[PDB]
Amino acid sequence: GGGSAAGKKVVYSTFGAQIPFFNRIGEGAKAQATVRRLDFDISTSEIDPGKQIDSIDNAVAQQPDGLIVSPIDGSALVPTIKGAVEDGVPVILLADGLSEDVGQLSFVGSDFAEIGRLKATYIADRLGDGGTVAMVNGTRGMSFVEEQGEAAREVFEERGIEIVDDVYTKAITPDEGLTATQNILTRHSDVGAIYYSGDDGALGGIRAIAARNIAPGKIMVVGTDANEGALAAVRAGTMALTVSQCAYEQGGIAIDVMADYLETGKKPDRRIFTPVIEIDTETIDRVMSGAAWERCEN
Repeated sequence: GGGSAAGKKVVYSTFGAQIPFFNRIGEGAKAQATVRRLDFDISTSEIDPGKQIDSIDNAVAQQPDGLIVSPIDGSALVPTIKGAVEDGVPVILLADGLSEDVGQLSFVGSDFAEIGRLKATYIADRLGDGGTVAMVNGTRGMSFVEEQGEAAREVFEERGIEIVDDVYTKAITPDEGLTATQNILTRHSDVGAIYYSGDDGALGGIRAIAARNIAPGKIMVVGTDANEGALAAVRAGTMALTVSQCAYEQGGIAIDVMADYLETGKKPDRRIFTPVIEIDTETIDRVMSGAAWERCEN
């Protein structure tokens, strides 16, 4: 060979200075970029599609050897990222994808269908004999929501678990979770489990359950993100399961993919599913002191 990634200029275009998940991806990418000896910048735009587009358009005009993008919106960004590709910049999509294939080198990020099956299986293994489930989904049509949800419905079918309410909400927020859950419980107060697209939804659900004076853990609540409130709820027994999408590892993997391509010219797999880790009341402390957890979140 004799090729090298050392010195190559790569840029990561992300958004949301305040969002913990993207902050953590930036950190894992930064750390690995140092290891691979890249000239590496992160550009972080305002939470707005138009702003991310200028930021990308702009990075493309500095002729980087590679571009990594976590896209704020999967369809509005298509023309721009397609533009970067046709301009010969290898592009990796990171954590979230686009609405159509634009010739990216790869899409690195979680398998949202796998997240759904893990959650649904957890509930299926644990539910009493006539036990039933409700689903509190986030925004209708969002890939994160829909892909995990269809995977979960398939598990519930296959395991014989009746879904008594299957609702979509405005977004994944505690307030949205709380309202949806309180309505569900007025209609189906004996539900055995409630699936939430995301943790903040679930954190709202937990408050709804408690307001009804239902005992903690009598209804199994499952979410995704492994955020700090979720980890505490799982530890306390008020939530049963959450799932980490391993933001820190995602960032490292994207850098490794790009640096290996810049070094060898060999094309990577165009879809690279990144590790996810389930955290439940029984396993959380063991899991979290392990090496896989440290690679996953640092």
